[PDB]
Amino acid sequence: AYLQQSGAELVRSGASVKMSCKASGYTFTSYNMHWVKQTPGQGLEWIGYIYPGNGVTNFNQKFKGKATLTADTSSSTAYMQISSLTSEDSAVYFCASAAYWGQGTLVTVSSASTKGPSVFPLAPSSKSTSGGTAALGCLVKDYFPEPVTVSWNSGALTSGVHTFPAVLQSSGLYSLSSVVTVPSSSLGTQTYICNVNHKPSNTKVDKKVEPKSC
Amino acid sequence: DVVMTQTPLTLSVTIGQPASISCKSSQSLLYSDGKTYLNWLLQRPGQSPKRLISLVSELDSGVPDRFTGSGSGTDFTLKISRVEAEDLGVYYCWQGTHFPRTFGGGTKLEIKRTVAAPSVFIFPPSDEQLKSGTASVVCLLNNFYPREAKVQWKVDNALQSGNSQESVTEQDSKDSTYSLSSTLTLSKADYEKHKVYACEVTHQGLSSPVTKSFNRGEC
Amino acid sequence: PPPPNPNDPPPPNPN
Repeated sequence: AYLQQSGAELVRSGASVKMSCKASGYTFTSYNMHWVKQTPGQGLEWIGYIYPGNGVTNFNQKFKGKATLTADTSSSTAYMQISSLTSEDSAVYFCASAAYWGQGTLVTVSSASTKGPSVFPLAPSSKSTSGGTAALGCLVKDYFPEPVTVSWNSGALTSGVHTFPAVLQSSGLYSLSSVVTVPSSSLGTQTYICNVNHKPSNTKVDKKVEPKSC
Repeated sequence: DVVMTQTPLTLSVTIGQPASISCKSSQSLLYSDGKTYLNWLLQRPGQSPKRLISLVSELDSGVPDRFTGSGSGTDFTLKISRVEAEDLGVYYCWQGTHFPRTFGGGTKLEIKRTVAAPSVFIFPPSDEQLKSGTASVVCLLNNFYPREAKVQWKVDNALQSGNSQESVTEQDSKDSTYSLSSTLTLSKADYEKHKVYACEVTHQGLSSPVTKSFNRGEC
Repeated sequence: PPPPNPNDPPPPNPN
């Protein structure tokens, strides 16, 4: 009951991009595999589909000349390639089939080189306590392009986490914070490590967040 | 192309309230095999879409029975009998009968709830970042409603302008609140010229404005 | 579990 898409990509204008969608928990060859472009303002635009049962494809006439759709039945994996990329091709791309949607693949068409983030702790202290709880987090600064993923204690910690939408800095680099509230009593015994992955620069960083003495 | 028109563009509802979404196609969606391929999706904030209904009225596995789909021909409706907190996000219809496949424009469902004051926290910059020549100071406002909030930075009691950036989360799917971060960014030299760094927060849930501050030496 | 309904009809075999 699940569609898993490949990671985000930075691609140059005029080049191509290829992304994958691996299917499980349903008969892959029994349903049209759709590809959908999501515009920045919540719009959904159909690109086309492939029926993995016989390979037949049907396309939106707007994407006919640049989208190539394929399917591997042995691995239950669908693929989309988009050639001659322009600025308007920067979007999140979804696969959809049967009752399922993928998590989306973020494509950024830019000539700028990639930059992995710097990670700094947001140390809990008496200045980040409220009603017996304490706030803490990690500042993720100066990266390009989007996105970074943040997890906490390798995904074991999710409750109370707010990973904020990134902001755009005037340098053109991105920045975000991820924070969590926890018991203030637990700061001496519990360990809080934020895990920051940035696929286009192949950057993985773990930063243990220690309390401050104030 | 077959156009899908959704209305309303936005639904603002309280917990327990009925909700209704209209989807009209510019041509019939009845296919030659006798079925009508009309689907309904919900994309919760910061999530991938999820199919709720297909073939006009048939609910997917796991979808609560407070959702119902109806209609025929060109006019279709999705109804929520009693809205729950987790029903927020954007609803889309889309048709599988004609080429190209086409989607509605989306209906944002948002939750109205009681006012809730923010919890306020402040973070001094780390020594690691100060070693690199930059000082970011973060003010966190946690789990408040409504969304509107006034955050002002004061440095030695002088009001700041032009050196901070705010970011707001999506509405929470359980308690329907928002959180906000305000980040004051200065160079190492500018940071070391002042002592009291303060973020001052105004919000309908606070009987008077709330200040959170630290001294550059203490932390 | 029952197989989910399709979003749209699959295309016929080409030949």
